[PDB]
Amino acid sequence: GLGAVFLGFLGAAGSTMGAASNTLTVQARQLQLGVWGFKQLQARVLAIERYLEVQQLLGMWGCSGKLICCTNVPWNSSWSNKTYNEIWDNMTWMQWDREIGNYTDTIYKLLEVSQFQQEINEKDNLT
Amino acid sequence: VVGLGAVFLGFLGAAGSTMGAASNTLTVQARQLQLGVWGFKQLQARVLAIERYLEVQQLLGMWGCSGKLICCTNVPWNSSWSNKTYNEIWDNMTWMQWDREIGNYTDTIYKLLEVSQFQQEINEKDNLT
Amino acid sequence: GLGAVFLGFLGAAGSTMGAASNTLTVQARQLLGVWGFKQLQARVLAIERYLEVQQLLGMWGCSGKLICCTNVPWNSSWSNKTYNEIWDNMTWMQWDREIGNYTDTIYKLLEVSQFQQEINEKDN
Amino acid sequence: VQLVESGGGVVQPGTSLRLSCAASQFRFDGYGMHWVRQAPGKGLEWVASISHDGIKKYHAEKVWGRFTISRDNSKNTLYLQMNSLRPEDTALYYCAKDLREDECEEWWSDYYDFGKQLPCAKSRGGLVGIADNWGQGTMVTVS
Amino acid sequence: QSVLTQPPSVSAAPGQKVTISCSGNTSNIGNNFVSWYQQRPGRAPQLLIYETDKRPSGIPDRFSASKSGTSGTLAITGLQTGDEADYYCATWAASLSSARVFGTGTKV
Amino acid sequence: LWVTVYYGVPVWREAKTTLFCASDAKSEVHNVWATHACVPTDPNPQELVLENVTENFNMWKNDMVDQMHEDIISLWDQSLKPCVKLTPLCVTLNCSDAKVEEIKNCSFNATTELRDKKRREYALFYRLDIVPLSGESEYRLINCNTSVITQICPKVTFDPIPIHYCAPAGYAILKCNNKTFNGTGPCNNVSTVQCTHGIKPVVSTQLLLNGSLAEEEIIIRSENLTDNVKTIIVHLNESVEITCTRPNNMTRKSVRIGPGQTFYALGDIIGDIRQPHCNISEIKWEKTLQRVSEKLREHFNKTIIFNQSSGGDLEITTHSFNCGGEFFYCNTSDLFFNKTTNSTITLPCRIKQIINMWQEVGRAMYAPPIAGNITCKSNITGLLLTRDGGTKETFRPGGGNMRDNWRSELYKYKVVEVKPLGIAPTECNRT
Amino acid sequence: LWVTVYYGVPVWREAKTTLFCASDAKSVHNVWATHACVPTDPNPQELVLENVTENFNMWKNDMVDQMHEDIISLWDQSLKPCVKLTPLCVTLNCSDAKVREEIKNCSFNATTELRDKKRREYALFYRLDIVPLSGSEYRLINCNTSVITQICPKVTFDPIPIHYCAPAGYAILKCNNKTFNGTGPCNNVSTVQCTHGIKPVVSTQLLLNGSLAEEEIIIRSENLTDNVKTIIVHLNESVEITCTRPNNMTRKSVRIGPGQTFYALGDIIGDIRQPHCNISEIKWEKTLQRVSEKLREHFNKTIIFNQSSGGDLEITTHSFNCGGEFFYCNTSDLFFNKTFNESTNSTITLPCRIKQIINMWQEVGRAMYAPPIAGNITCKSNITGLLLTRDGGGTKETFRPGGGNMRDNWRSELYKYKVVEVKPLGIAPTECNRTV
Amino acid sequence: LWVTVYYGVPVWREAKTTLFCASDAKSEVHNVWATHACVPTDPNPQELVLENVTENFNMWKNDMVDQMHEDIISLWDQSLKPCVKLTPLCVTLNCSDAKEEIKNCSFNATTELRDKKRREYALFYRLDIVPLSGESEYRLINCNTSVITQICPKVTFDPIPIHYCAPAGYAILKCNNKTFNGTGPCNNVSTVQCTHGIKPVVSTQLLLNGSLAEEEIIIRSENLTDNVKTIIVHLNESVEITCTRPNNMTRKSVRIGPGQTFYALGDIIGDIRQPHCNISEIKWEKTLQRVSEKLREHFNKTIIFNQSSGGDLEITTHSFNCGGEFFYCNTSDLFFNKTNSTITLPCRIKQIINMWQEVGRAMYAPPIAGNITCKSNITGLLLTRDGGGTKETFRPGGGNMRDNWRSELYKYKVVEVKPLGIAPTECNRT
Ligand SMILES: *[C@@H]1O[C@H](CO)[C@@H](O[C@@H]2O[C@H](CO)[C@@H](O)[C@H](O)[C@H]2NC(C)=O)[C@H](O)[C@H]1NC(C)=O
Ligand SMILES: *[C@@H]1O[C@H](CO)[C@@H](O)[C@H](O)[C@H]1NC(C)=O
Ligand SMILES: *[C@@H]1O[C@H](CO)[C@@H](O)[C@H](O)[C@H]1NC(C)=O
Ligand SMILES: *[C@@H]1O[C@H](CO)[C@@H](O)[C@H](O)[C@H]1NC(C)=O
Ligand SMILES: *[C@@H]1O[C@H](CO)[C@@H](O)[C@H](O)[C@H]1NC(C)=O
Ligand SMILES: *[C@@H]1O[C@H](CO)[C@@H](O)[C@H](O)[C@H]1NC(C)=O
Ligand SMILES: *[C@@H]1O[C@H](CO)[C@@H](O)[C@H](O)[C@H]1NC(C)=O
Repeated sequence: GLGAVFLGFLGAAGSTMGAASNTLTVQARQLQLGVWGFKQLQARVLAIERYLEVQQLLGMWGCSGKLICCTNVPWNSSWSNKTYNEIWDNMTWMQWDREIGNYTDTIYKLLEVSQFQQEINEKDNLT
Repeated sequence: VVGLGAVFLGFLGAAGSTMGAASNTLTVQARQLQLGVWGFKQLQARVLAIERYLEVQQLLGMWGCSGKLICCTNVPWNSSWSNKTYNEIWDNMTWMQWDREIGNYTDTIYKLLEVSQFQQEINEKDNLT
Repeated sequence: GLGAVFLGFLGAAGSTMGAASNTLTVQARQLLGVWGFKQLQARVLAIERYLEVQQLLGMWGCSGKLICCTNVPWNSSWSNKTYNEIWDNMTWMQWDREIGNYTDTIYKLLEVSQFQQEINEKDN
Repeated sequence: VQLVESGGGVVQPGTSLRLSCAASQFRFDGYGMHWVRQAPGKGLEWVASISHDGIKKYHAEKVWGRFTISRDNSKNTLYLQMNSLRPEDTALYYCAKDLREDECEEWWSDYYDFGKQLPCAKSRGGLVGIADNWGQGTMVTVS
Repeated sequence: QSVLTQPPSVSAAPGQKVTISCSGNTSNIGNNFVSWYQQRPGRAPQLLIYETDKRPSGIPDRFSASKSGTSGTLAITGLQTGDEADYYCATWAASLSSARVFGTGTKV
Repeated sequence: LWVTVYYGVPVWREAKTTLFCASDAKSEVHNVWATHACVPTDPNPQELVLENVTENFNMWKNDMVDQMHEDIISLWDQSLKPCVKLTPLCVTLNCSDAKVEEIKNCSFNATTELRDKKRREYALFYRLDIVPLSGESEYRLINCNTSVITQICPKVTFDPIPIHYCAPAGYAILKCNNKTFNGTGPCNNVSTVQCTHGIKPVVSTQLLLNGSLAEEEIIIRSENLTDNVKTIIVHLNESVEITCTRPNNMTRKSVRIGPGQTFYALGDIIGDIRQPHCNISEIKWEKTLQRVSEKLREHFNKTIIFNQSSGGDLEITTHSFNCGGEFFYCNTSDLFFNKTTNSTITLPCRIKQIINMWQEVGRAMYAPPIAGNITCKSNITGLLLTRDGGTKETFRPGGGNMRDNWRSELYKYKVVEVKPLGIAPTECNRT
Repeated sequence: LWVTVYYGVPVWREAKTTLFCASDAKSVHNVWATHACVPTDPNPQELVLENVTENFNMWKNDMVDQMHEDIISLWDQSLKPCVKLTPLCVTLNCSDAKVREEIKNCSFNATTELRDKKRREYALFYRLDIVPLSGSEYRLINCNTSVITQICPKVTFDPIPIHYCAPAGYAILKCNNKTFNGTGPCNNVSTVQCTHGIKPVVSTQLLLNGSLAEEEIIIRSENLTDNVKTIIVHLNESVEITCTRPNNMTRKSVRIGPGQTFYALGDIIGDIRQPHCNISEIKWEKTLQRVSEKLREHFNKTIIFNQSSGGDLEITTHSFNCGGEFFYCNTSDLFFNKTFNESTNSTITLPCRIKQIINMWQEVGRAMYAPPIAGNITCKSNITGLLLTRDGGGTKETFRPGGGNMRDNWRSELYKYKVVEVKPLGIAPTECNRTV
Repeated sequence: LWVTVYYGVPVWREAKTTLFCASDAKSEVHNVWATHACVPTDPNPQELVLENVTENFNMWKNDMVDQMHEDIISLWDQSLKPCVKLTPLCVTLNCSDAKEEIKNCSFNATTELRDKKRREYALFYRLDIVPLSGESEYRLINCNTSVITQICPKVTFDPIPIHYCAPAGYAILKCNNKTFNGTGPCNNVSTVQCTHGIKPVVSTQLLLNGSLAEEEIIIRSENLTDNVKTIIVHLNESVEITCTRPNNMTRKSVRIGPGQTFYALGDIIGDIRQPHCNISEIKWEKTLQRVSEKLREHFNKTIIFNQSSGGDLEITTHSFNCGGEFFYCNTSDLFFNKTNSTITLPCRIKQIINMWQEVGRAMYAPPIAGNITCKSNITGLLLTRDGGGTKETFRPGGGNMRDNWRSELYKYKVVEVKPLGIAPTECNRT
C-alpha cells in the first residue's frame, strides 16, 4: 500500500533528529464516468506521480534502495554553521528543513555531479 | 503496456513443474475523438498496469532487494509455518500449491522482512558514527 | 520534473561517442474539459515512457548505474568495425542506424546472461 | 350542379346595370369564374375574369374603366357593372366556372398546438380558361 | 381585338368527314394551349377539349382535335344527324387580354 | 562533515490536491450521492498521535470546503441531466380554492401522447409556487420567465448518507484535538489520519441539522468578531430535539404532458387539511439560549438581545430544510428568537415544490409529491447568527452563505503533503 | 533454513479488472467505435501450461457482464448526436398500400422548414410499426411511453470481430478440452494474452455467425434438471441460411421541423414479395436428429420439439439483423414441430416480417429507428448453436426454442476464457542468508 | 570486446504523441480558449543548441497542425453545449427597410407563457435573411439545413498565445535556418522544451497577427509546379491595417420562449455609415513588389495579380474576427485588380456564421454595443495559381482552414528520445 507507507514516516514528527532513527522501529513492531469516478482516477495517477518522483530523484545520485546512505560531498559552513551536538540532539526535522530551505537547488545539483563524476572515473580504470 | 505486458505472462509458464525445477526449465524455455467508451477503458487499463507493477517493486525495495531475483533474507524459517523438510518441498510440490498452504501467513511474513532489514540498515550505515 | 532530465541527454547530438561522456560535464558544471483529459493523458504517458526504460535496466542488472557493463561477448557479425574507430569518428545517432535492427536479439540475449549469472551465484 | 344568373332585363341606352350569378353545388371560394357574351348570329366573346379571392381582375380592351367584376365569400355571387350601354352589346351573357381548384399546400400553424385550423398561406392553381358549368344566362336588350 | 378565323357554316351529311379549323396569331395560340366547345342550337354550351390533348369523361372517342403551330384543327369521325351544332375555338392567357378570344362559330 | 540523505523524515508542507469519496458498503437504491460507484472505507482507520507539535491552521482560508462545494453541485447536475423537464407545463393556469387557503386547485390544457389532441387536466399546486398574472383568476408557474425547470426522478432519493474524504496516496490529512480550539489558532494536540470522519451533507439556513457535537465549552467560531458581515457559527455541546411532520394524507396523480413525457402532481387530500408544525422542546431550548447568552457576552462585554429574522424572501431569511424528500420552509421568527414546565413551541411551516437552490438564476428543481405522511426527527447542533451594527448588541439568524453548513464539520482538518527526503551533515563519506 | 524471496513464480489468483478493445488495423464510422480502438498484433503469442488442472465456471463469469454493459453504453454514444423523432407521431390517416398486406400508406401533418407553417406529407410504414387509436387513424407504436430517435445513415452495424484484452499484469486463461461443458476442470488449460475474434451479433432463437465445436456437440447448461435456465446447444458442421427480400425500396427525405429531417419509404419498384429465409432441409433434418440424441442421453426418456410459447413478437421470433433492416422470422411449425425416434433438398421457407422501430435489450426509454435501405439485401449466414428451454412434464420432455436473456449469446463465445492476476512474489526456505 | 549499455545517449526517433496547453499567467472571463484549466508557462524556458546536427524537417506532413485543428474544434463545442439554441426564431420575418443593408424585421414570438404571442421587432443584416416573396416576408439563412445556436454573451474571442508542450520524455525540435522553407534538411537544429506563443486566429485571404522571417520574404509550398496548392507567402516587414465600425449599435434583450432569450440589434444611435478597413498605399505597393521579385525567381516568367473567383462570401472575402464582431471585407479589386494616399476597403458584417463549412453548425454572434476598432497587423499572405501555360496569375485562395497555422508551425517537429544505447567495449564483471 502506497498510502499506508507514506503515513508511517510522519509519525513522531516532534521528536529530535537523533531519536527518530530508532523510534520507527518500536512503532512498526506491533503493526464509471461520474464525478466521483473521475476524481478517483485523477488521484491514483497523482499518487504514482508523487511516489516515483521521490524515487527517481534518489536514483540520480547512487542511492536507489538504501535509506541511510552517505554521499561524498563535503559539508559546507555557509549553509549551516552549527555543531553536530546541537543539530542531532536539540532540533526536530521539520525545524531543520526551515533553516536550509534556501540551499536546496544548489544541493540537489551538487549531489548529481558528485555521483555522475564517480562513474566516469570508475569505468576508466580499465583503459 | 507494450513492454511490461508480456513479461508477467512470461514466467507464468511451466506452472506444472516442481519448485526445484522451475528455475531450470524456464532457462531453456526462452531458447526460441479519443473520448468515447473505448478511450476511457484504455486509459483505465494503463493506470492498472502501472499500479500493479511498482506495487511489486515497492515491496522489494523495502526488503533490501532493489531489483534482484533470488535474494537471501536474514530471517530464520519458523518451524510452525511448515513442518515438512527442505528436500521434500522442492521436489514434491509446486508453486501454485505452495500459496494455498503458506500464503495464509502473508501478513506477519511481510513485516518480519521489514524489521530484519530496517534494523540492519542502521546497524551498519548508522553505526559508522 | 521528469522532462528536464530527459532533455539534458540530447545536448550532445553531434558530438562523438568518445566525447559524449565528457561533453555533458562542461554543460552541467556550466549551469474536466478537453485539456483536463488531454493533460491527464499526458501524465500517464510520461510515466509509461519513464519506467519502460527503468524496467529494461532491471532485467540486465545494474538498475541504478549509468555506464554499466555486462558479461556478454561482442559478436563480430553485428558490426564489422574495430573498437578505436567507434569512439573517435562516430556519433551516437549515426551508430544506431547500423545496428538498430539487432536490438530485439541483443536485448533478449542480455536478459539471459544476467538471469544465468543469478542462478550460478546463489547456488554457492 | 346549377348556375343561375340575375340582374338582367330591359335597359335604356346610357344607363347602368349590375349582373349577378348565384353559385351552388360546389365550393364557391375554390374556383374561378368567367363572363362571356355572344351576339345573335355571331360567336362568343370574353367579358371579364376573376380569381377565387378577387385579388386579380382582368377585362377586355374595349371596356377598360367602365366594366368591373368582384365576388363575395359570404354571399357567393359575381357582380358585373355595365355602363354606357351600346346597341352592339346585346348578346347571350352567361356565367362560367373554371375547373382548376386552388389546392392549398402550406397552412398557417401554431407550434405547441398543431390542432387549430388556421387560414391558408401558400396556395397553387389559377385560371385556365376552361368552363365546365354553364348557366342559363340573362338576356339584355338596349334600344 | 384579335379574332379566330373559322368557317361560318359547313356541310354535314351523315357518314362523311368534317374538319373544323382555328387559325389565330402568335400572341394567343403560339404560346398558350387551345380549347374547343360545342353550342347546340337552342342549348347551352359545354366543354369539349381542354389542354389541347385531354377530353372529359362525358364525350366518346369520336371527338378529336389537334394543333399545328399557330393553327388548330378538329377532326371528328362517325358523323350522325344529331351532330349538327355550332362548334367554337377558344384561347385564354392570363398574361394579356388580347389572347382571350372565342371562335366565330362553325355550323356543321 | 559529509552530506547524507534520509528517506522517510517527517517533513510536510501544505498544498492542494483532489480528494475522492469513501463510504461503507450498505446495499439498488440509486441515491443522489453516487456512493454505489464509490470506493468502500476501512473498518479501522489509522490515527496516529503526533506529540510535541503545535501546528496552526486557518478555518476560513481552507480549501477542502471549496472542493466539497464544487462536488455537491456537480453531483446534483449529474442526477438531473437525464431527467424530464417541465417545459410543456409553462401554460396559463386557472386555479381556485381547495376542499374544506394556500392549496390551489388548478386546471389547464395538456397535450396527450400525440400533439393533435389536447385534454383539460387538473392538479393541486401550493400558493407559494404560483404567481398571479392579475388578481381577479389566472396563475402561472414561478419559474417560467427566468430559466428552464426540471423534475427529479421519483426513484432517486435525497437521503444524506455519510461520506468520507480521503487524501491520495502520498498525502496526509491533519486533525486537531484541542478542546476550546475555535476557527483560527495553533492547536497542540495534533493527530494525523488518511480519511475524514462521518460527514453527512445536509442543507439549512437558520439552524444546523444532524451535526456533530464536538466537545464541551460551546465554541463561537468566526473570522472578524468585531464586524457586521462575518456569520457567527455557534457549535453546541448539548443538542435538543426538533420533530415535525405533514399531517395530510395526499395521493400522487400521474398526469401526462407532451409526447413521451409525464410528471407526478398532487391529487387528492384525504381527510381534513392541517398545517405542518415543528415541536422544538421549550424548557430544553430556553436554557440553550441562556448558555449561549452567557458565552457570547464574554466575547463582547455587553448584554445581548435577540431579534427575529430580517425579512424578504424565504430561502435566505427563515428556516429551510429537507425532510424525507419534501422541502420545508418554516419561519421561527418570533416564537423563540424574540427573547433576551414541559410545554412546546409550535412553529407554523410552509411547504414548496419548486426550489431555486444553490443561488443561481437557472437549474430550478421540482420535487415530486411524496404520498403518505412524512415524519422526521432530527437534532440541532449549533446556530447561525449575524450582527446588526450600532448600549446593547442585537443578534439575528441569517444564512450568509451555504458553505458554512460544511465548515461546522470540516473545521479541524488540514491537508498537507509529505516530503520524506532529508539532508543532514554527518561523519560518513562514500567508502 | 533461511527465508528467501523469489521473483517471477507461477502463482495466479482469480480476480476482476477492466478490459479494452483490440481489433485489426484494416481502417466509415461504424456503430462500434473501432476506428478509435487499438490495433492488434499479427502473431498472438500464447503458452501451454503443462500438467495442470484448472477449474472455472461459465455462468458466473465477469466478461459477459462487462461486454453487455459495454454495448449498452456504446449504442447511446452513437445515438446521442442523432436527431429525435419527437414531432413525428401525430394523427396519421393511414390507408392501404396500392399493391400478404402488411404495409400501409400514411399521410400526416408536419411542420415545414420554418416553424410558423405546416404541410402534409406522405410515407409508407409497416403494419407492425403502427397501432390504431379507435379500436382509420393510426399513430406510432411507442411514442406514448418514451421518446424515439433515429440512426444516421453514416454508420453501419457490420459485426466485426473484437478482442477483449487484459492490461499488463493480468492473464486471460483459455481452455482446450474438447468435450468441456459449461463448468468443470480443464485438464489442458493454456494461457493466452487475450481472446480470439468475437463477432457481436444479436439473435434470439438461433445463433448466427460464430465459432464451431471441434469434436462433438456440446450441451452447456447451468442446471439441466431445472425449468428456467436456458439450454445452450453448441453445434458442429453448421447449417447455412439465406434471408432475402426481393422487393425494392426508395428512400425519401421529408421535413419534420427546422433543421430536422428523417428518411421514410417512398415508392416500391415491382410487386410485393414476402421476405423469407431458406434452410436446406436435408442438412437440417440431419442436425435435429443428432441434437435429439444427446438430450435423450441426459434425460433417459424420449424428447419432442414444439412451437414457441407465443405472446409478443420480440421473444418468439428469430429477431436478427441483416444489411441494416431488423428481421422477425416465424421460425416455428417448420423446424420445431416434430419428434425423433430410433432427397432433392426441399428447402424450408420461413415467412419473415420486417420491423423498423426496435427497442432492443428490453429497456423502455430508448427506441431506435432504422432508415430504409435502398435496394435488396441478401446475407448467407451460418447457424452455429441453438437456444432451447424445457416445460416441466412428468413421459416426454417438450422442448421449445427461445432465449432467456440477451447476455446468453455471448456466453457461447466466452465459454473457454477466464481472467486471473499473477502474484510474482514467492517465498520458500533455503540454506542461504544475506551473509555470503 | 564485450557488450555494455549506456544510459542517456542523444538518440531520438520520430513519433506521435499528445500535446497539452501551456498558457501565461494572466487570468475571470472564461474565453473559448480556456485558461482556468490550462497549466501556466515557464518564465525561463529550456532551449539549447545542438552542435553539428542535421535533421530533415517537413511542414505538409506534420502532426501538430492536425492536432491543433482538432483541438480548437472541440473547444467551440465545449463552450456552445450549455448555450441556448435559436430554434423558435425561424418564423415568418416581416422585414421592411430600416431608416439598405439592414432590414427592420418584425416577427411573432412566444411570451413567458406558451398560450400567448406578442409582436416584437429587431434589426438584421441583409446577409442573414433570405426572401420568400420579395417586392415583404423574409426568413433566416439556415433555418432549413442546419440548427442554429447562440454564443454565450459572457465569453469573448481574444487571440491569446498558447504553448503546445510535449509530455515528460519527449522533445520538440526547432530549426533556426532563416532561409529555410517547409521541407529540406535543416542545419542549425535547436532543441526547445516546447514552442513559443501561437496566436490562434482565423483568416482566409490575408494572414493577421503572427511572426516574421527576419531575413527575407520566404515562399513556402508543397509542390510549386502544381495548380491547387495554396502558396503561403511569409513576409519580413509587416504592414499596418485598421478596421472600424462607425455605427453605434444598441443591444436589446427579447423573449423567444419560457426560459429562453437572445439579444438582437435595437435602434442605431447616430447616422448610418459603412464599415471600412485602411491599408497604407506606399507601404503596400512596396511590400507587394518584393513578392513580385521572389515569386519570379521560381518561375522565370512575368506575373500579374488577379482578384478571387467569387461565389460564397467565405473564400473570396477577407473573413476575420474583430472584438467579437465577424468582418467580411471585399478586398478583390482594390489592390489585387492588375499589376501618401490610403487604400480603403468596404466591408460587410454578418452575425450568422457557418464555422468551418460543416453541416450542423451555425453560430449566431450577439451584437456589441458601441463602436469597435482593431489595429490589426498583416504578417502573411495566401495565394493560388491558375491553369496557364507567357505570364502567370495569382489569386488569394482559401484552400483550407488548417493551412492558417502551417505558417506558424513550420519550424517544429516532435520526436521521441530513446536513452538506452548499446556499444561494444572492453569490460566484464570483474
Ligand atoms: C479565537 O478567535 C480569536 C479571533 O477570532 C483569536 O484571537 C486572535 O486570533 C488570531 C488569529 O486568528 C491570533 O493571531 C491572535 O493572537 C489572537 N489574539 C488576539 C488578536 O488577541 C483567538 O486566538 C482564538 N482562540 C484560540 C484558542 O486560538
Ligand atoms: C508436466 O510438465 C512439466 C513441464 O514440461 C514437467 O516438468 C513435468 O515433469 C511434467 N509432469 C510429468 C508427469 O511428466
Ligand atoms: C491459514 O490461516 C488461516 C487464518 O488466517 C486459517 O484459518 C487456516 O486454517 C490456515 N491454513 C490453511 C488455509 O491451510
Ligand atoms: C536491418 O535488418 C532488417 C531485417 O528485418 C533489414 O530489413 C534491414 O534492411 C536492416 N537494416 C540495415 C541498415 O542493415
Ligand atoms: C401518518 O399518520 C398516519 C395516521 O395515524 C399513521 O398511520 C402513519 O404511521 C403516519 N406516518 C408515519 C411515517 O408514522
Ligand atoms: C524549398 O522549396 C523547394 C521547392 O518548393 C524545394 O525544392 C527545396 O528543397 C525547399 N528547401 C530549400 C532549402 O530550398
Ligand atoms: C502590428 O503593428 C502594430 C503597430 O505597432 C503593433 O502594435 C502590433 O503589436 C503588431 N502586431 C504584432 C503581432 O506584434
